[PDB]
Amino acid sequence: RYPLTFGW
Amino acid sequence: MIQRTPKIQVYSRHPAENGKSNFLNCYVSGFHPSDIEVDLLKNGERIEKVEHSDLSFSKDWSFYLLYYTEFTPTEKDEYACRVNHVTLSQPKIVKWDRDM
Amino acid sequence: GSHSMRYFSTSVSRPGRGEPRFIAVGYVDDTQFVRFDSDAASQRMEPRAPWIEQEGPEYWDEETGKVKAHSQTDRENLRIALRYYNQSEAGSHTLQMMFGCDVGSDGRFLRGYHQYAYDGKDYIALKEDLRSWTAADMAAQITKRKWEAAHVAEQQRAYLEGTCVDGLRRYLENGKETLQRTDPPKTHMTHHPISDHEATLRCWALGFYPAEITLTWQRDGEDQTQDTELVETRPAGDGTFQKWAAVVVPSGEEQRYTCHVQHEGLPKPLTLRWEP
Amino acid sequence: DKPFLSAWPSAVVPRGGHVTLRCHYRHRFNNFMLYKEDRIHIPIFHGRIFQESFNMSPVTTAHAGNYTCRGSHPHSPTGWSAPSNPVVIMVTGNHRKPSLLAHPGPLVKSGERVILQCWSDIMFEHFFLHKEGISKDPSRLVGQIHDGVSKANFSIGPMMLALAGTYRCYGSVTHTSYQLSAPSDPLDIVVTGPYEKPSLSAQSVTLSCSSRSSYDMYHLSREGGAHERRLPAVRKVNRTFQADFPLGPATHGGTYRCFGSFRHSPYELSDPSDPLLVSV
Ligand SMILES: *[C@@H]1O[C@H](CO)[C@@H](O)[C@H](O)[C@H]1NC(C)=O
Ligand SMILES: *[C@@H]1O[C@H](CO)[C@@H](O)[C@H](O)[C@H]1NC(C)=O
Ligand SMILES: *[C@@H]1O[C@H](CO)[C@@H](O)[C@H](O)[C@H]1NC(C)=O
Ligand SMILES: *[C@@H]1O[C@H](CO)[C@@H](O)[C@H](O)[C@H]1NC(C)=O
Repeated sequence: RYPLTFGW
Repeated sequence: MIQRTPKIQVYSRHPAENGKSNFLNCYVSGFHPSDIEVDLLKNGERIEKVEHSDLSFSKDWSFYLLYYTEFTPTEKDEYACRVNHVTLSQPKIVKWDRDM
Repeated sequence: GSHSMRYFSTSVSRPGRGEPRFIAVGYVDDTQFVRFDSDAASQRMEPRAPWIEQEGPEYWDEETGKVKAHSQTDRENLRIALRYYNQSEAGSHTLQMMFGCDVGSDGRFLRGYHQYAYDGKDYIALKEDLRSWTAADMAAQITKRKWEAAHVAEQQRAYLEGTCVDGLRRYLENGKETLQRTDPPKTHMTHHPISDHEATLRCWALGFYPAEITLTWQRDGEDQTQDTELVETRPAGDGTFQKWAAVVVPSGEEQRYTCHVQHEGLPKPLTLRWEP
Repeated sequence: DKPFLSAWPSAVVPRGGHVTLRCHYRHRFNNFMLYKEDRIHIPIFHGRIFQESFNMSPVTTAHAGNYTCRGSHPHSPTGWSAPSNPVVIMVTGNHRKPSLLAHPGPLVKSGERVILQCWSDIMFEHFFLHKEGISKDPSRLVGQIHDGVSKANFSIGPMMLALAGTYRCYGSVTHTSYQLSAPSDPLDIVVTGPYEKPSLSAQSVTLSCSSRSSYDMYHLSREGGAHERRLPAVRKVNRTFQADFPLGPATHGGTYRCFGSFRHSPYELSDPSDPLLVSV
C-alpha cells in the first residue's frame, strides 16, 4: 500500500 | 555532483540457438543520474520495437533499467547495445556475446 | 519464508528539457506490481502484474490519491532543496525515496524503511526503531526538525507496522502462485580455452526466482576468489534471473575446481564440476 | 501404448502465471504434438513438435483448454502414439473471487463429513472446489440461484488426512469450465483425531493441557473465540506432556478446549479435550 508522504 | 557511469550487460533471455526466436536484453545499472539513452543494434543499426522496464534503483540509489526486444540469433548477424550517459563522451557499444 | 514490499520513487527536474517528472514503482520481493508516471496520460496508479488487477476500484482510487499527492509533494521538494542548498534554478536534480517493510515466515513485522536521497546521496532516513531520523547534512537537519514537529515518524511507524504489513500479507495470498514460488536455478558449465596452458570455466545459473543467489568457486576445497569473475545478477525479462561465475584455471586441472550454487529453490547446495 | 501428459506445477494456474506440459512417452520425456478438444485431429500450432516440455508463460486465457499429447514413435505405422490422458488447463483470475465457508466448521472429526459452501453475489453458473497441491480436477457444481446469491454445497468426507488441507473455490460463467474467477480466500480443513484427547484443567487463571501421548504442540481454543493459543509441549518426569496457558487477570471467562498436534503434520489435531468452564 502506498505511503503517506510529507514535505521537506 | 555525484556521477556514476552505467554498467552494461548484453545477453539473451534464453540460451542462444541459431534460428530460434529469443529475446535480446540490455541491462544497464549502477548509473546516476537517471537520464540514459539505450538502443539495441543489429549490425550497428538501431532496432525499432524495443521495450524497457520502469525506472527503479538499488539500495545505494543507483538506477537500473532493462531494455529488450524479440530477435532470432544467427551465426551471421551481430547484435549489440549502445548506451549514452552524461558520464560518457560518446556512446558506449557492447557487443552481444552468446558466451558472456 | 521472508518477504519484502518496496516502493521506489524518482523525481527529476530538467529545466528547459521538460516539466519535472515523477516515477514511482512498487515491488513485492523482486516482482514489480504497480507504477505511476506523472508524464503518462493515465494519471492513475497502474497495474504491472496480473495478480494485482483483481483489486477493486476502491483500491486504485486510494492508491492513485496517495501517489499523486506524493508526486506533487516531491516535485515541490525539489524546489525546497534548491533553497536549502542555495542552488541555481537552471540545474537538473534528482530526488529519490524508498519505502517498505519486511515480514518473516510467520507474516509478522520484521523491519520497515523510509529513506530519501538528493542527487544520489543520502538525505534523510528513518532509523531502525522507527522513532528518530538520520540527517545526512545540514539541509536535512531542517527536514528532520520539521518532521519531528509534525510527528512524521510516529505516523510512518504505525503505517509500517500496520497497513504495510497487512497489505504485503494480502498481496502474498492474492499472487500466491507467483510471489511465493521458488524457481531453482538451471545450471551448466562452459569451457573456453584462453591459451594452450589456461582455460576459463564459467558456471551458469539461469531461470531462477527470487534473485538472491550465491555462486562460489573452489578447487579441492576453500574459496578460489583469486580471479573469480562474477557478473551482477540480471533479469531475464520473463520474471526469472541470471548469473554466472568464471575462473581461469591451468590447462589440465579442470577436475580440481567445483562451482557451488546456493538458492532458496535448491533444497541442498549444488556442486558442479566440469568434464569433457 | 499411450503417453502420460501432466501439467506442472498445477493445471489450475492464474492468468500471468506459468504451467508446463510434459508428455512422458516410452521411457523419456519425448518429442510430441499437442491436441486440444476443440480440434481432436488437428495438432496445435500447425503440427508443432515440442522438445521435452511446453512451458506456457506468462499464462493467458488462450492457454485454457483440454489437452492431449501424442509422443513421437518413429518406427510406427502413423509415426506417432495413441492420444494421452487428457489434461485440462484452467486459467483463473477472470472474475472476482467467490466466498468459501465450512459447515458446520473447518475442524472435522476423523471419519465424518463437512460441507464446503461456495457462494457469491455474482450469478456464477458453476462453482469449482480445488484442494491446494492436488493434481485431480476441481470438483464442479451448479450454482443454485437463491436470494440474489449463487451458491453450491460441496460434500467432503468421510474425513481423512488426505482430504484435509487448504481449499479454494472458483466461479465460472459461460466459460466451458476453462475460464475461472479469481480464487476465494483459502480455507484450511483440519481433521481431528483419532489421536487421544488431552486433558484440560485449571492449575490469575492458568489452564494446563496435558497428555501422556508425546504431542509436540498444544492448541488452546475458547468457544466462539477469535484466535487460538499454541504452545510447545513440555515433557514431565511422570511421562506426561504438558503446556500451561496463562489467561491473565482480564478474565471474561468462557468454555475452553485444547488439542494436541505433531511436528510436520499441519492439518491434523488430536481429539479435542473435554470442554472446561472457566469462572469469571
Ligand atoms: C517456465 O518459464 C518460466 C519463465 O521463463 C519460468 O519461471 C519457469 O521456471 C519455467 N518452468 C520450468 C519448469 O522450468
Ligand atoms: C476433456 O476431453 C476428454 C476427451 O478428450 C473428455 O473425456 C473429458 O471429459 C474432457 N474434460 C473436461 C473437463 O471437459
Ligand atoms: C448448504 O448446507 C448448509 C448447511 O448444511 C445449509 O445451511 C444451506 O442451506 C445449504 N445450501 C444449499 C442446500 O443450497
Ligand atoms: C504429572 O505431573 C504433572 C506436573 O508435573 C501433574 O500436573 C500431573 O497431574 C501428573 N500426571 C499424573 C497422571 O499424575
